Amino acid sequence: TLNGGITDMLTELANFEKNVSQAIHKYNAYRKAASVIAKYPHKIKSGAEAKKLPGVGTKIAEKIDEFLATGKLRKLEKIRQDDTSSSINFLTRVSGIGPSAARKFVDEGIKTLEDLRKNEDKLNHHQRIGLKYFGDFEKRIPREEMLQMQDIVLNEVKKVDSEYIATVCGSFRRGAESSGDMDVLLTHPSFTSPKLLHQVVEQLQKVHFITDTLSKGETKFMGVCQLPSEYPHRRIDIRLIPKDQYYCGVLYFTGSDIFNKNMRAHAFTINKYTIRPLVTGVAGEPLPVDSEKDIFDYYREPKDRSE
DNA sequence: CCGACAGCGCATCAGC
DNA sequence: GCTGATGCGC
DNA sequence: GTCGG
Ligand SMILES: O=c1ccn([C@H]2C[C@H](O)[C@@H](COP(=O)(O)NP(=O)(O)OP(=O)(O)O)O2)c(=O)[nH]1
Ligand SMILES: [Cl-]
Ligand SMILES: [Cl-]
Ligand SMILES: [Mg+2]
Ligand code: NA
Ligand code: NA
Repeated sequence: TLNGGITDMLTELANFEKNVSQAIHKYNAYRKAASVIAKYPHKIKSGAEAKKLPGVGTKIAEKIDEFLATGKLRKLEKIRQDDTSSSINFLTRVSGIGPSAARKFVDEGIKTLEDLRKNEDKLNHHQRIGLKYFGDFEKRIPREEMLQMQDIVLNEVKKVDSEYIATVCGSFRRGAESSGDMDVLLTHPSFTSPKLLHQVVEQLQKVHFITDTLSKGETKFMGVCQLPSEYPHRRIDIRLIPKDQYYCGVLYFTGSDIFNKNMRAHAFTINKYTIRPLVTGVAGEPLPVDSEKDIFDYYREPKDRSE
């Protein structure tokens, strides 16, 4: 909020690079710069000042100078009024429509949500669902609803087989007051490093909790769910992970992104699967893990895992 | 100067 | 029909 | 776009 003008500018630049220019690394550069500035506890008076922050270089410092002196960015104002670029950028807000699809659509005169509605045959299954729940997917989920959603998931999972273990991770596990989606990690003692995932998904569809499917395989389900009453439709992912790699998965999918990076950087090598020792760099076999604390013993409650 | 910049499952396409 | 590449979300 | 070897 203290430098919201600058961070919004950088975020807008970020999106354009990712969505229109298809330059993912420049997207991430702008985001990294936006993040380090948003955490900066002073009102920025110059680009030179911001330049001192890691992730802010010459080009962004120059842009900040323009923004501070004029209250805007010339090229950013031009991009906003550009029909092609703004349409491409907007279409990517539809889940399933990335930079490639967005560009192709705009190339053939398809630029709006209404245009998408008139051209259903040109959309794949995922994109049709993204279109259908466009507004709902951009809503956040209050913790109270997440709790009700957790109630349903844990209940139905245990009814299928009481030996399943299910954990809602992500921001919810970190105790966030709101969440963007629901991330569920699933395991079963019969699965280590059968159709375990299918049976869970089917039961959730049976009680009319899961309403649509974006993608589904033996280890990962991505779909849509809805609380009964009208509640917005929500995004839910369910991952089946081997029992012996469960808690590494729980750690990884709990977050936050900043905490995860800082944890393995201050670590051994830690990925989503295992933790293995490193010698000349030759990684050994995975270490035995039966809890989150074991990783730390090689502690931070989820409540404080922002960094 | 110049390469890194995370890594994975699934859906779908390109090539054969 | 197949294998591998690409797009996509996250 | 920025960083760092
Ligand atoms: O690009 C990504 C994003 C997330 N992840 C993992 C790490 C993260 O902790 C986990 C949860 O992703 P969310 O984007 O769902 N993080 P959070 O769930 O904590 O934010 P929200 O409440 O917005 O989902 O998925 C990746 O591996 N790659
Ligand atoms: Cl790039
Ligand atoms: Cl591994
Ligand atoms: Mg989440
Ligand atoms: Na800097
Ligand atoms: Na999209």
